[PDB]
Amino acid sequence: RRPWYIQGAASPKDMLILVDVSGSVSGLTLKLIRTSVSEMLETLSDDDFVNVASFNSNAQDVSCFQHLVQANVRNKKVLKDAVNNITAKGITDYKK
Amino acid sequence: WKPFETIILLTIFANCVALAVYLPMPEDDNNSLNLGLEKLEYFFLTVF
Repeated sequence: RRPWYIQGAASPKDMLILVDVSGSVSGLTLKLIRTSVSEMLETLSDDDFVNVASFNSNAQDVSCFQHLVQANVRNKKVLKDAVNNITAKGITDYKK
Repeated sequence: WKPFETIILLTIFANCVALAVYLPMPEDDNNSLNLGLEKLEYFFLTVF
């Protein structure tokens, strides 16, 4: 997980985390998805780009970003603080 | 006076099995099978 390893082990990426926040993921699995996204963002250098969308019968971004951002300290911090606010309700639709 | 005590009973036993395969999901989620049972409930109500 160190910066030097993660940068020497793969070329830069354009990640798009896609959370399923439908009703079925409520309870324990949502508490785990929050920590999982927050530990996944922690493996992104400054040359990688990231955006965290969510979907429950309707897909939308999870923060005030609407596109791919540069995954530096502040952007990662905003995405982390915006993931921890999601709640689970609705029907699952993978196509949207 | 026909075998009517074996059809509505057969339908009640087919309808008490359409309640066991229903799968309840947390806070307003649903899969296909439940959406099909919601239809079949109309058939059962109308037959009764």
